[PDB]
Amino acid sequence: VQLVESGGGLVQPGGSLRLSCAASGFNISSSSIHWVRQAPGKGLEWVASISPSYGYTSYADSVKGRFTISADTSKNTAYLQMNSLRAEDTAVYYCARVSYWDWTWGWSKYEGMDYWGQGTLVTVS
Amino acid sequence: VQLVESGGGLVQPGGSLRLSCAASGFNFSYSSIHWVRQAPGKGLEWVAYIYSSYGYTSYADSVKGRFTISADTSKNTAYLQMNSLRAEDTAVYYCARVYPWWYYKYYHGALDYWGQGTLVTVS
Amino acid sequence: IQMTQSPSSLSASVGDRVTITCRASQSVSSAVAWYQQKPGKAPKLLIYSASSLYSGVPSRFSGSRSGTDFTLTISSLQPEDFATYYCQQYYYPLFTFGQGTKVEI
Amino acid sequence: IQMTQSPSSLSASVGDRVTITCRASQSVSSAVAWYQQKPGKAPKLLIYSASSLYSGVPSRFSGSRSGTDFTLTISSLQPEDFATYYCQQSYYYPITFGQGTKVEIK
Amino acid sequence: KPVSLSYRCPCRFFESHVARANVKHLKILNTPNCALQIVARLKNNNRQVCIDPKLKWIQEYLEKALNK
Amino acid sequence: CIVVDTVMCPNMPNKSVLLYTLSFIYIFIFVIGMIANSVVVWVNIQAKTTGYDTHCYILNLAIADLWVVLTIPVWVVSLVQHNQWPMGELTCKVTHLIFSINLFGSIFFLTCMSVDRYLSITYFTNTPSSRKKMVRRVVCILVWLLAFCVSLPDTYYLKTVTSASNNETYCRSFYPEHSIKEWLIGMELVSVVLGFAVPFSIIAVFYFLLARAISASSDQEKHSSRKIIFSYVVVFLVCWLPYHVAVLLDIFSILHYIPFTCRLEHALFTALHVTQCLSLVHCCVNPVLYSFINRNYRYELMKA
Ligand SMILES: CC(C)CCC[C@@H](C)[C@H]1CC[C@H]2[C@@H]3CC=C4C[C@@H](O)CC[C@]4(C)[C@H]3CC[C@]12C
Ligand SMILES: CC(C)CCC[C@@H](C)[C@H]1CC[C@H]2[C@@H]3CC=C4C[C@@H](O)CC[C@]4(C)[C@H]3CC[C@]12C
Ligand SMILES: CC(C)CCC[C@@H](C)[C@H]1CC[C@H]2[C@@H]3CC=C4C[C@@H](O)CC[C@]4(C)[C@H]3CC[C@]12C
Ligand SMILES: CC(C)CCC[C@@H](C)[C@H]1CC[C@H]2[C@@H]3CC=C4C[C@@H](O)CC[C@]4(C)[C@H]3CC[C@]12C
Ligand SMILES: CC(C)CCC[C@@H](C)[C@H]1CC[C@H]2[C@@H]3CC=C4C[C@@H](O)CC[C@]4(C)[C@H]3CC[C@]12C
Ligand SMILES: CC(C)CCC[C@@H](C)[C@H]1CC[C@H]2[C@@H]3CC=C4C[C@@H](O)CC[C@]4(C)[C@H]3CC[C@]12C
Ligand SMILES: CC(C)CCC[C@@H](C)[C@H]1CC[C@H]2[C@@H]3CC=C4C[C@@H](O)CC[C@]4(C)[C@H]3CC[C@]12C
Ligand SMILES: CC(C)CCC[C@@H](C)[C@H]1CC[C@H]2[C@@H]3CC=C4C[C@@H](O)CC[C@]4(C)[C@H]3CC[C@]12C
Repeated sequence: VQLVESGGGLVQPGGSLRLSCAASGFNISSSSIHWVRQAPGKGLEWVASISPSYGYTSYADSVKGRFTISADTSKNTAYLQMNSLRAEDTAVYYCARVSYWDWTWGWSKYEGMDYWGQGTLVTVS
Repeated sequence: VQLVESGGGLVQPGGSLRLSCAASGFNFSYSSIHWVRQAPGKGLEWVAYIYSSYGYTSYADSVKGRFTISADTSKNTAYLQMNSLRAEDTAVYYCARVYPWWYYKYYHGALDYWGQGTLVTVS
Repeated sequence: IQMTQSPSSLSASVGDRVTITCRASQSVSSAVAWYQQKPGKAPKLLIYSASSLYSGVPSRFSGSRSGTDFTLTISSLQPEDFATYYCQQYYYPLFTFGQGTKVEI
Repeated sequence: IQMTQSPSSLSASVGDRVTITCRASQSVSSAVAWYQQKPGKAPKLLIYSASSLYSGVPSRFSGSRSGTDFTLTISSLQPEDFATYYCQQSYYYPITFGQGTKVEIK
Repeated sequence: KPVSLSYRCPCRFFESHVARANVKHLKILNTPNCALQIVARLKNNNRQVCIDPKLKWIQEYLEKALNK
Repeated sequence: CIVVDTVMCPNMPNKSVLLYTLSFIYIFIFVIGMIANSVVVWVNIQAKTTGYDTHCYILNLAIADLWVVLTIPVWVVSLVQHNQWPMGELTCKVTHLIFSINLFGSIFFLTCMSVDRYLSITYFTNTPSSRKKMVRRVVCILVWLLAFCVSLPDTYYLKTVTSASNNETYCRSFYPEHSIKEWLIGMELVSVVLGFAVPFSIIAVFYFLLARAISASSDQEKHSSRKIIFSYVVVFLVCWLPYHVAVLLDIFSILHYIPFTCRLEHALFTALHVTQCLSLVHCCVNPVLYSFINRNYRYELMKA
C-alpha cells in the first residue's frame, strides 16, 4: 500500500490543471479513492471521490459541477481535472483511500481513510 | 350374487348372539359389507359396516361399544356378534354389499344388493 | 346428520305425477340414494349418486338436486309402484335413512 | 452536516489527561473517525468507526460514543503527541471535517 | 407443501372427457388411501389416464368383471 | 373389446421404525436450530452498541429460520400418527401459512445476500452508508411481500376431511373441480422453479463472480479465503437438491409417466419424508455458515 500525488504548480486564475493520484500495493477497484484539500493554516474539507470499477462519483457542494474525476483501473490511478480556478482555491491536496475488507461482510465497522499521501501544492495568482 | 343370513333366533334379554352373512358370487375381498336393521312396522336403520380387505370398521351411535364385527375372507363371510342386547333391538337384520368406488369428494355408498334377512327376537 | 323426507304420507292414482322431497340438515355433496321396498319384502335400489338411474330400473323415476334438496319425481304410477320410498345419504361415515314415504291409490 | 469540535485549544502538560468532543447536527450511527495531523504533514488515522482503535497506534487513545456526542480521550501525553486533531463523519456525503483542536505544551 | 399436508394415492384427478371407443386396457386398483379407483390406458397416446366411474358403460363393465 | 385387470395393494406394513427415527432426528434439529438462531439474533441486536455495522439481511434471515423451526413439533405430532391430523381446522391453515412464508423468506434472502455481497465490493464501494441502508430496507420489505403473495394461495384452498371408509381425519387441499390437475402441477412446480431453480442459479453465478473478483485483488486474498465461498453454494445444493428431486419425481407419478406399482407408493413416501429431513437441516446449518465463522462475530459473542 502506497499512494503518491503528482501535479500542482502555480496557475493563473481561470486556467486548468491535472492532478494524478497513483496507487500501488493493491488493486484500485476494491477501495474508493477520496480527494481532500487544506488551505493555508485551515482545516480540511472534502472535495471529491470515485470508485474505479463502476465509475460512481460524488462531489462537494461548494465546487459541485466544476471539477471532473476519472479513475483508470487498468493503471490503478485517479485523475482530478481542475478548471475555472479562483484566486481563493490555493491549497494543498491529498489523495486518500477508504479501505473495504471483504473477509468481514456481515459484521463490519464504518471504515475510515487509512493511507494518505504527501500531497501537492496548488497556487493561484 | 346371493346373500344368506343365519343365526336368527330367540334370545334372552341381556344375552348375546352371533349372526353370519355368507355371500357367494362376487369378490368378497373387494366390496364392503353393511348390516342394517328394520324394527317391526318401522323404517330402516343403519347398524355398522366392515371393509373386508383392510379391516376398517365403523359403528352406528346406538350400537357403539356393544356390537363387534368381523370378516373372514378365507370363508368370505361376515360375522356380527351382539352382546348386552336391550329390549329395543328386536328387529329384522339385513346384510348388504356396496362397492366403494372413488369420487373426488365422497366414496360410493349405495347398498346395491340386499339379502333376505333374518328375524332376531329379544324376549 | 339427521335427514328428513316429506310428505310422510301421500295419495295418488294411476297415471299421475308425484314428487317427494328429501332435505339434509348439513351439506352433502350430491351424495344420496333412493330405495323402495314392498310391505314385507327386501328393499331395492332405485337411484344413487344424485340422478344416475340404476341399471335395472325403468325410466319412470328421475332424481334431481337443488342446493341441498333432493327430489324424486314419478310419472304415470303403475300398479306395481305402490310401495314405501326411503332417502339415504352416505357422505359421512355414519350413513342415515329417511323417515319413509308411502303412496296409496 | 455541520460538525462542531470543542475546545479549539488546549494546554495539557506532559502526562496529564486530554479530552476532546465532537458534536454532530443530524444523527450519525457510529460512523465517526478521529484523525491526527502534525504541523505540515499528512494526517494519520487514530480511531476508525465510533469506538474501534486502528491497529498499530498506541492504546492510550480511547474513543467513546453517547447519542450524538463523540469523545476522544488520551490518558497520558508524551512529547510525541502534541499536534492537531480532527473529527470526521462518513455518513452523509459530502464528508465534513471538524474545525480542528490544537494542544500545546504548558 | 409439507408432506403431512398432502394426499397420496394412484389417481388424484379424474378425466371425464373420455370415449368408450378409445379404451384398450382398464385396471381396478384398490388402495387404503383412496379405496377402489379405475386406471385406463388410452390406445392413441398410450398414456395411463384415470377415468370417472360415473360413465354408464364403465359401470356395466366393472360390475360384470367384479361379480364374476 | 377391452380387458379388466384387478390389482390389490397389500395393507401398509409396519412403519413404526421410520416414523420414530424421523421424529428423533427432528427433535435434534429443532433444538440445535432454535438455540443457534436465537444467539445470532441476540448478538446482531446487541452489536449495534459497539459501533459495528450489522447487516439487515442476516437479522431477517435469522428470524425466518427461527419461525420455520418453531413449527417442526406440529409436523412431528402429525407424523407419528402416520399423517393423521387431530388438530383443528384453523391450526392446519395457520401452521401451513407460517411454514410456507418463513421457508420462502430464507430461500429468497440467500439470493439477496449473494447479490448484495458482490455489489458491496464492486458497486456500493463509494456510496454513503445512508443510501445503502435505505436500499437494503426497501429490498427487505419487497422480499417479505413477494413471499407472502406466493404462499397465500395454497393456504386459501386448504381444508380438512374425514375419510368415509377408514374414518380418520385428514388435512388436504381441495381445488376447483374443472382445473384440478392444473392447480396441483402449478402449486408443486412453483415450489421447484421459485424455490430451488432460480435462487440457486443466481447464487451460483454471483458467488463465482465474487470469487473471481477477490482473487484478482491481491490485498483481499491474504485475509479472506476461497474455501468458504464455494462452501456456501455446495451446502445449499446438498441440502435442497434431494428434496426437489423427490418432488420432481412425485409430479411424474401424478402424470402417470412412471407406471404404477405397489412398491412405488412406499418408496416415494419414505423418500419424501427422509429428504424433507435434510431440507430442514439447511435451517440449522445456516447460522453456522454465515455468522459463527466471521472472526468479528466470535469476538462479539464472548464479550456478550
Ligand atoms: C440432522 C443432522 C444433524 C444429521 C443429518 C444426517 C443424515 C445423513 C440423516 C438425516 C435423516 C437420516 C435417515 C433417517 C432414517 C433412516 C431410516 C433407517 O432405517 C436407516 C437410516 C435412515 C435412512 C437415516 C440415514 C441418515 C439420515 C439421512
Ligand atoms: C420468536 C421471534 C419470531 C420473535 C422475533 C421478533 C422480531 C420481529 C423482533 C425481535 C427483536 C426486535 C428488534 C429489537 C430492536 C430493534 C432496534 C431498532 O432500532 C429497530 C428495530 C429492531 C431491530 C427490532 C425489530 C423487531 C425484532 C427483530
Ligand atoms: C406470517 C407472519 C406471522 C410472518 C410475520 C413476519 C414478521 C416476523 C416480519 C414482518 C415484517 C418484518 C420486519 C420488516 C423490517 C425489518 C427491518 C430490519 O432492519 C429489522 C427486521 C425487521 C423489523 C423485520 C422483522 C420481521 C418482521 C416483523
Ligand atoms: C427470486 C428473488 C430472490 C430475486 C430477487 C431479485 C434481486 C436480485 C433484485 C430484487 C430488487 C433488486 C434491487 C432493486 C434496487 C437496487 C438499487 C440499485 O441502485 C442497485 C441495484 C439494486 C440493489 C437491485 C439489485 C437486484 C435486486 C436485489
Ligand atoms: C410467479 C409468482 C410471482 C406468482 C406465482 C402465482 C401462482 C399461485 C400462480 C402462477 C401460475 C398460476 C396458474 C396458471 C394457470 C392456471 C390455469 C387455470 O385454469 C386455473 C389457475 C391456474 C392453475 C393458476 C394457479 C395459480 C398459479 C400457480
Ligand atoms: C453437511 C451439513 C448439512 C452438516 C453441517 C456441517 C456444516 C456446518 C459444515 C459442512 C462443511 C463445513 C465447512 C468446511 C470447511 C471450512 C473451512 C475452514 O477454514 C472453516 C470452517 C469451514 C467453513 C466449515 C464450517 C462447517 C461446515 C459448513
Ligand atoms: C446425487 C445426490 C445429490 C443425492 C440426490 C438424492 C438422489 C440420489 C435420491 C433422491 C430420491 C431417490 C430416489 C427415490 C425413489 C426411487 C425409486 C426406487 O424404486 C428406486 C430408487 C429411487 C429412484 C431413488 C434413488 C435415489 C434418489 C434419486
Ligand atoms: C452426497 C449427499 C447429497 C448425500 C446425502 C444423502 C441422501 C442423498 C440420502 C440420505 C438417506 C437416503 C435415502 C434413505 C432411504 C431411501 C429409501 C429407498 O427405498 C430409496 C432410496 C432412499 C430414498 C435414500 C436415497 C438417498 C438418501 C436421501
